Amino acid sequence: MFSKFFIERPIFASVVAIIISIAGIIGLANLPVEQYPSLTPPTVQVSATY
Amino acid sequence: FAMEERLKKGKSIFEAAINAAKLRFRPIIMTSLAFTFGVLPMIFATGAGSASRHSLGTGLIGGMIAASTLAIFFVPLFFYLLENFNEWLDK
Amino acid sequence: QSLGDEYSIAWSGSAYQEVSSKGAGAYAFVLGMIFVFLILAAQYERWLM
Amino acid sequence: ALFLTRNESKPFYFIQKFNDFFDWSTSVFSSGVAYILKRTIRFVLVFCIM
Amino acid sequence: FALVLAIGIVVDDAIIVVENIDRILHEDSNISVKDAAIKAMNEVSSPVIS
Repeated sequence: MFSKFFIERPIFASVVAIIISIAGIIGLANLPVEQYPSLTPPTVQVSATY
Repeated sequence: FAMEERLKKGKSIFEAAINAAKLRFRPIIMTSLAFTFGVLPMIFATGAGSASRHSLGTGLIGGMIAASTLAIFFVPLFFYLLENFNEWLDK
Repeated sequence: QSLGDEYSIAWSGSAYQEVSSKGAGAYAFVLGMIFVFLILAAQYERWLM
Repeated sequence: ALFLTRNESKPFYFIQKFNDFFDWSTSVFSSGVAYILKRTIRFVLVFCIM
Repeated sequence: FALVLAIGIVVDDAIIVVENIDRILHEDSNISVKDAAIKAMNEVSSPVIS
């Protein structure tokens, strides 16, 4: 019946669609880009000069 | 679909399986061809990181092709075998 | 105009924040307006109400 | 429901050709599934070899 | 890569849905598109969620 309700309401399904699309736009605009997930161990370097 | 066919009508195992398979042929071939051509650029991809894309697309296309070739034919047979075994249990 | 080449300007506080503002606030506000429009359209089952 | 026309008609020749190819494929697939169902031991053994 | 492969998954469900609606309309006479959609959806609901 839940599917049926949306069929009775084209505008409601359309609005859900546009909301999802806009949320996707925001998510992609905010999300950073990586070549690959950085599983490399974090490193901390200590440097001294003599 | 075969289980629904067996529920809706008193089709024996052979007819249920084969009619379900013929009903399903069209959608499955649509999906298979659709993302066949979807991954076709991937296996034929050129440029930056070409080798990675080739490696992924090769396996994608091969697995899908064998699925569409063998599994569609085979699944009705396995449904038939399972229903026959169920009949054996009833006896 | 007044300064020579050696002098280089810099900003601080409110002026710095205004200069470096990315302007995403206006886009967020207009998208909130769009969300309001869509929510109203959904309940009213119309694209003009 | 918003963007479908009931009883689509007047198809183009090329899509009809593909649809006829599709129907021939369906008939061949039905015959294939028929011989797959009739004989089970051989193709089960093929699957194990697989 | 997962998304440019998921394009295959997303089209699949809509394809089966619309194909079943098309079958309901073409096979059965005097069926409005909305009722055909609801019929196909109640028939195919359990499959897709599965």
